[PDB]
Amino acid sequence: WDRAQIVYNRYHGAASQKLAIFNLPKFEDWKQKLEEDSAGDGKIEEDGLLQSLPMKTALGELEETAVEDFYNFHSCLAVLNAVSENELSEYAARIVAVENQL
Amino acid sequence: SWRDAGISYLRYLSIVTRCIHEVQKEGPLLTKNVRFSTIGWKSLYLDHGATKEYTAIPAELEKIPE
Amino acid sequence: VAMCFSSYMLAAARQPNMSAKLLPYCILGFALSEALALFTLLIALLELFVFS
Amino acid sequence: VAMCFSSYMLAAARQPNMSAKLLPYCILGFALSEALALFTLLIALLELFVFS
Amino acid sequence: VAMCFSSYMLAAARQPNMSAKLLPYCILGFALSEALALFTLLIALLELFVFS
Amino acid sequence: QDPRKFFPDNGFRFFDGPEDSFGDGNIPAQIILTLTRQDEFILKQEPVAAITIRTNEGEMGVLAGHEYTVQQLAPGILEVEYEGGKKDQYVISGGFAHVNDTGVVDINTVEAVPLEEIDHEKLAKALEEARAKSQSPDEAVRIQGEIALEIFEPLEAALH
Repeated sequence: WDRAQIVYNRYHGAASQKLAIFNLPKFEDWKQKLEEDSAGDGKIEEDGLLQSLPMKTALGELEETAVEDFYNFHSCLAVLNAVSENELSEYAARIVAVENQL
Repeated sequence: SWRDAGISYLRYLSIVTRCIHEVQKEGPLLTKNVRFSTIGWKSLYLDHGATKEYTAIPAELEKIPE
Repeated sequence: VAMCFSSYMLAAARQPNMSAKLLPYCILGFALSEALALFTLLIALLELFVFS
Repeated sequence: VAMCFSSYMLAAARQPNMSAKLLPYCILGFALSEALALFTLLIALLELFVFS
Repeated sequence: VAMCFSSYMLAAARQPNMSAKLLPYCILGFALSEALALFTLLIALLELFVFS
Repeated sequence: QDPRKFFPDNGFRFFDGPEDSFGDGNIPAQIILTLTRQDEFILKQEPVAAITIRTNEGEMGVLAGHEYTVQQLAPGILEVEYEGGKKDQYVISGGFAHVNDTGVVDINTVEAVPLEEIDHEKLAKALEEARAKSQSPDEAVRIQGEIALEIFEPLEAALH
């Protein structure tokens, strides 16, 4: 796959469980984006986004197998946060969709 | 080593985590952490009408996906 | 001399797309490091075919 | 001499945005590393065309 | 000589903010290395224009 | 047909990560350390004087304004020293440690438990189990012995 859009429910509060997504690039695409952005000057291309030029240099210092593990690890944490948010949203929306049944 | 054996770095971390959860003392913390290592999940795919276990990637960590 | 190209190799292997902007600072160290050799080589050749 | 440009390559790969700030401290280290060779070369060229 | 600047580059890459505070140390090391070179050169010039 | 009733938020946005500045000023006196296990944190941006980590390359030390660097954590223990001279030690299972030039250390791990919650008694039995697995010639069991030994040996040496 080239882009993995994880979809889940975000527990904003007990009365609001909206959607939320993680747009994960591919590793072979992400490494190339890493080098491309690490070369040029670091200008944020979208409001509310954090600058990351020093990171994409330092990761370039890191070895190959370790960067493979970097991507797999951070993506695993993304997945896990999605599952956790949906568990809390499951148990928060059930009480609402059950008290209305009552 | 375990690298070229075929297992992932993430299965490796989970093996380490299982061991840590073993040796630690009995208490509320262990009550929390045995949950974060126990395997109870599964996988399924839908046949023409029936359910079937997608056993190409096992949950247990000693095995290797193929 | 080989130190300069070794630097270019490990620099490009550190940053591939930078490989274009590093080569200008690679030839400059190549010639002027070679240039000293020329002068060092010049004397020995200038030492013989003109001096008695 | 080539050590200086070698360092500039590895450093530029480390942080290309810093590449502009570093080359003043490169050329400075370059010429005055080259300069000693001149001071060493000049002798041997000053050694001959004036001395008997 | 370049071994001084070769550090200051990499250091300046690994921490741009400290590039200004490591500058005096770099200048000092360069100057002292160059002073040793200069004394040798002084012997070379002093060896001739006073001695018979 | 309705044109795209839904517009799901980017879940990354809800977080507030650092803004890595190259630095036009001085360094703080104490690193802002944040340490995280699987999903829940144990420490949220707490002031800390220094921290020592274990890696595959070896063991490293981190102070304020440490050079921006990232690398694998090897499965072992961790030492944290707060400004009051005290100390706090945490067993970990791998992870990645990111040190900002501003003095903000973000650590992500799969597990984090203090040394106080482990006993040498229960640790001792698992050692020879791992050794028997390591000596038992089998690719599925040999590695398990090796890995459990990798995490137990720093604990056996640290408690002692």
